[PDB]
Amino acid sequence: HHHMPRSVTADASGSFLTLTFEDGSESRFHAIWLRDNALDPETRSPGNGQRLITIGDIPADTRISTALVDDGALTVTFAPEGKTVTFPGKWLKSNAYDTDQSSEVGRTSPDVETWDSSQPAPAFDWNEVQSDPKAKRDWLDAIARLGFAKLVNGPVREGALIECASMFGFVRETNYGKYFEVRTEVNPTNLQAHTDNPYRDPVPSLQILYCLENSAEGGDSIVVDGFRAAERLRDEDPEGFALLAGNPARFEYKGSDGVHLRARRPMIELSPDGEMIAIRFNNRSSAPFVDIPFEKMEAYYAAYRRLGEFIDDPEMGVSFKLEPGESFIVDNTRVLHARLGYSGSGSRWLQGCYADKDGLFSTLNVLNAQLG
Amino acid sequence: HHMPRSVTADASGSFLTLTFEDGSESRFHAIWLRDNALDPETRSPGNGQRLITIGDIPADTRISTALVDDGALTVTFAPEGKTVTFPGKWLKSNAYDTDQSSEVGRTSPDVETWDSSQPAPAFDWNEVQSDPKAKRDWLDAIARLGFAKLVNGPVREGALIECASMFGFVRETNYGKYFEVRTEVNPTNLAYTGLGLQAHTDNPYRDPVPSLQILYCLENSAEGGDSIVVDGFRAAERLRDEDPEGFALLAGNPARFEYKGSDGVHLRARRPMIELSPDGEMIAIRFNNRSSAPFVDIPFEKMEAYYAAYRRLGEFIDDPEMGVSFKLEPGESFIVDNTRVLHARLGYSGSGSRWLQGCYADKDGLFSTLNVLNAQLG
Ligand SMILES: C[N+](C)(C)CCP(=O)(O)O
Ligand SMILES: O=C(O)CCC(=O)C(=O)O
Ligand SMILES: [Fe+2]
Ligand SMILES: [Fe+2]
Repeated sequence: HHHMPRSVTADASGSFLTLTFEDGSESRFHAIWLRDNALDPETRSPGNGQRLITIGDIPADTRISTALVDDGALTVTFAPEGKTVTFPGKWLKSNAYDTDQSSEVGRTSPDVETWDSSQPAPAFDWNEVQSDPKAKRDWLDAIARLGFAKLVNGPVREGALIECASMFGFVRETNYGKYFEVRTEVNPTNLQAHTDNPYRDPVPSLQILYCLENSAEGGDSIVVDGFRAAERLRDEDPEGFALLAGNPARFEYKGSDGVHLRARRPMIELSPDGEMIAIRFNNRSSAPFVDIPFEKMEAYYAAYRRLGEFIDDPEMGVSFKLEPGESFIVDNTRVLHARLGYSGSGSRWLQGCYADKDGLFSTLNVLNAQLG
Repeated sequence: HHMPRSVTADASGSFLTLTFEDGSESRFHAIWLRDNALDPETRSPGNGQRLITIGDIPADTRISTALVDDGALTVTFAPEGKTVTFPGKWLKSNAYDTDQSSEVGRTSPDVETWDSSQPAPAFDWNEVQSDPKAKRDWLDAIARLGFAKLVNGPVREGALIECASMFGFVRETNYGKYFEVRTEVNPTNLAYTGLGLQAHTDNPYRDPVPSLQILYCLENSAEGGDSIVVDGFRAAERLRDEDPEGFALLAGNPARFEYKGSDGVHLRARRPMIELSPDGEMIAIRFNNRSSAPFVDIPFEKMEAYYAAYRRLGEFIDDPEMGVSFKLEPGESFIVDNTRVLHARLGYSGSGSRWLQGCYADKDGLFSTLNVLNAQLG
């Protein structure tokens, strides 16, 4: 009834129509938008959903000739083509644009929930996510909503992290390989939270860390929600937030290992309509900020410092241990990671790799369709 | 020019003003200079990585003294009592008090736009893999121009992967490590048909978008099947200059993209057709008629004007004077910066067969390979 069309009027111009639903709500649709979004077999390929026409193919003077609501659907005929198409009621309501578009600068998407140290680490079973699609769905949904999740009871096997990535997507291969070794000896001698690779564009969007061996005390993994840090800055200091979102920083890795990577991106990235979409924060690979005008540099640095203070706040960190066979994924466009200090001697062997979020969301979409 | 003549410090100690030998002035803040110190306690000698956090620098950091000497600036910071030296060349190269352009929709200084008046740049398969100069020049052409042909290559399946391996790494996707561009029954995508394709960037429904694409010819014996490339930055520039409001609509509102071409895949993205940096520099173009999804993020009162701007951009992209056209022969390929340069093909039919192979790679690898080659060759 929210989605059941009742009636329609076409404007005298034919430039738009106004659809009334059974609950009394109205939604206006332009002729050009309706024509471009026609769902019939000659606009959208039945076999693959690809649109068969370009914007150039649609006559510039396209108008609604006539329209009618009947049996839960809208019939519309366009001029000058003479093309008649029908739209289900549910589709029109779901794809409506005649609505109040939220414009709040720095807002998070409704699909994510921000967190601090009160958030327990989401934890899922390695075997369950492979054999139970509901478990797999919930695992990937946790990564989508919260930006991280643990996988426990996995195999103590080299390269197992690559198998984890392959459950939903594909590894971003780099000059270090499809995965890399993180070996640590801790002894008396003795042998900040960040996002990885802000000097890569596009940034690798997921990171996996997988434990094979751990005999050292302490050194718990920590995750910090970049969106929560940014939210706190926005609420306290909107001008400071605007500075970090409104000017690009520079990142560079120029090692002796034959990799020289640079990127020009802001530390807080917004969509053009103000939604917070990414965080880049890494002290080790920050490079000279050449793009910020002189008049803003002092205040930019003050805001940068303040963001760092929120990131350094121990009340923001979620900490956990990785036993052999355990791993975690972070959304590397949002959630920062680090570890706590070691409190005892021993050895550690982790493996690390990157994967991409587009594959994760596709797999999640496919699972939601299969389960719903 | 990069030789410092003299320096003054502000009363607060918050910045200094450096005057060079050509009369030019550049101001540098105390905090920015301290944060960019090049000494072994701020930057690693081994890899150049920064050894401090922003929190480690005292909040009241200020210039206690500054002097010019031997073509360099020596500065002491309070309260650390830390003295560092910056070469004049470094200060000039990394200056931010430069009156940076705020022209909305300007391109990066490192790119050069083009239309049909420039013939396609071409490089040789054997030369780029055997001569480091040729490799550098090839990769640098892709970096600057967003497009290059690689000719005289082998007529061998999977040769495009060897091409990718010359500079970087394959972005493997749902479509495969590489994909077969040929007519398929029950096609999952109109790329796999005999139909002509409007100029487009691949996978605007994928976030992150693949940043490079390789297209490699094995057979092209049918009538038609010509390749065309269009510089999306040139198209965007033309819209910017002709119609500022239209340009602003396409840069300032997200579009939607969606691919659901078979069971087992559902890719969606929410990104503008013209992506700008927050300071107005052009970053990326996303344009693909086949996978543009319903635009739900544009206010009702702006939708008609948005569509008019979209139409106009399409007219620039379809303009034959913007397209660089060629027909690939067996063993020839090209690479596009898939964030910038659009590609197209004319439909094909009749006697003959067409078989291209395609894959994605990433620019970060290309830039690293190029950067390393530039260090080694000069
Ligand atoms: C891999 N592919 C079928 C060539 C993609 C074409 P797009 O859907 O990106 O236009
Ligand atoms: O067939 C061609 O020349 C190009 C097809 C294409 O656009 C693609 O494979 O992405
Ligand atoms: Fe890391
Ligand atoms: Fe394509």
